[PDB]
Amino acid sequence: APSAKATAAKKAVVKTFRLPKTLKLARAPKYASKAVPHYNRLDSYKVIEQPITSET
Amino acid sequence: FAQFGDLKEVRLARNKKTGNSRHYGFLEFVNKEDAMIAQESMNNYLLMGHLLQVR
Repeated sequence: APSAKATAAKKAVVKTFRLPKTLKLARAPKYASKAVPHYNRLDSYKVIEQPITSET
Repeated sequence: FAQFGDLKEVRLARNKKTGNSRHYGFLEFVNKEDAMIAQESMNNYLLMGHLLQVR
């Protein structure tokens, strides 16, 4: 027989997938593309253009 | 050497005058297969200070 204890001693001597939800960083640009904010495109005054004085 | 299996006899060559060993000795196993396996596994096994030699 090989004396399995000797074999153990010899061994000791010798020795559905899917895209994981990875962390996503939110946008944090170093600078704003249009830092200077734009004024109201359609303010209250611009909503009403001209009065209508038709007799009807 | 008992880890590999049962050891029958072990003796060490010591100086007659001083108790220190001569760094060599002999030992016998109850099975020839175990003895040859141990020799193969320790044929050139590196040890502290010097590589062990077994035949």
